[PDB]
Amino acid sequence: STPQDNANTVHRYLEFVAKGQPDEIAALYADDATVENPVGSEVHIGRQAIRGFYGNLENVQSRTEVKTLRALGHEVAFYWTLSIGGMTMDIISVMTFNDDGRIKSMKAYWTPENITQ
Amino acid sequence: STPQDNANTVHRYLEFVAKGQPDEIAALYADDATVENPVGSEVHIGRQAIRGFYGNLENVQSRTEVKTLRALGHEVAFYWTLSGMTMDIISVMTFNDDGRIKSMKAYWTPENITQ
Ligand SMILES: O=[N+]([O-])c1ccc(O)cc1[N+](=O)[O-]
Ligand SMILES: O=[N+]([O-])c1ccc(O)cc1[N+](=O)[O-]
Repeated sequence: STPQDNANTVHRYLEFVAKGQPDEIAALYADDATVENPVGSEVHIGRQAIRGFYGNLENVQSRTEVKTLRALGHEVAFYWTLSIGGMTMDIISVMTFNDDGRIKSMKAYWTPENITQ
Repeated sequence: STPQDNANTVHRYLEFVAKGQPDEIAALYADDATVENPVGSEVHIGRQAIRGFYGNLENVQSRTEVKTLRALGHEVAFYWTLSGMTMDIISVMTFNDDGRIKSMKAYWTPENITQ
């Protein structure tokens, strides 16, 4: 996939997050993808584990905003906000992508000190 | 190493960059570290190659400023500016058990350069 494709995929990830659609999120990930959210916690491996992880977003209506996004090589680094309610999280994320454009890995860098309001 | 010590290493690195100290930069990296700057370009592998990469900073004076830094596990993600021009960069470093930098990746393009 191209960097443009991967940027597009990030935008659809953020769409499905904002809509509370874990099935649509999980479908963006590769069968053997990894999710580390937050970085430092035990990695979730494979689509089944990833779908379970995202299950709590079911039927949650949130908003997202991309502050900056850099799609380079097979990777996308993006700095973005997630607003639920409420509370606004300030997140640095990195995703990497397989040859078929599905997400191979995601890492999210934030703590409660990046949550406001 | 602890996240607090890795955060410290990032601060040391950014000052060695600001001051133009490539040998001191190289010393912060592990002997088999990797540098990918920018992401998408050929990786620089091993401290000797990394020292050569940074060689253009020798005695070059710049300014660096951290916007936000998150030290988590054995990683640090940081959003920062390098300054004429100013570059806003997203960087990720990972660290070995002994606190040396195992890997660095820098995410920026000329679109992130403003007057
Ligand atoms: O912690 N979080 O809420 C979070 C952080 C980064 C993400 O890519 C997604 C989520 N989420 O599950 O909504
Ligand atoms: O733009 N650059 O060359 C750059 C980007 C990220 C860095 O951590 C350091 C440098 N530098 O040594 O100047």
